[PDB]
Amino acid sequence: GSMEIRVRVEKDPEIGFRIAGGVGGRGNPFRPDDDGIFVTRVSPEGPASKLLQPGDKIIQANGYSFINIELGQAISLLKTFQNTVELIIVREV
Amino acid sequence: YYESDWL
Repeated sequence: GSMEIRVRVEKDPEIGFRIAGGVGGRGNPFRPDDDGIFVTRVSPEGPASKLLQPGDKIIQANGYSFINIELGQAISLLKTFQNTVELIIVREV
Repeated sequence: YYESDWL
């Protein structure tokens, strides 16, 4: 019973999170059967602090799918966006 | 598991 939520983060100057998972990754601490990308840490006073939470699964960023991608590709993409990052996340209600 | 650095 999850839902897809759209969250806008304004880099200031970063997003303010750490992520894990991906194809060929070593899993994640939330859903071990899922090779997707998960938020593992959010800076407490950072740009994502009232918007994202550990456990969120990132499935899209500025229109780019995060399904079936490797962690390195997700990291490079998120770092390359300069300002607005519009995420679709899957979150437990 | 492997965590990215901060971004």
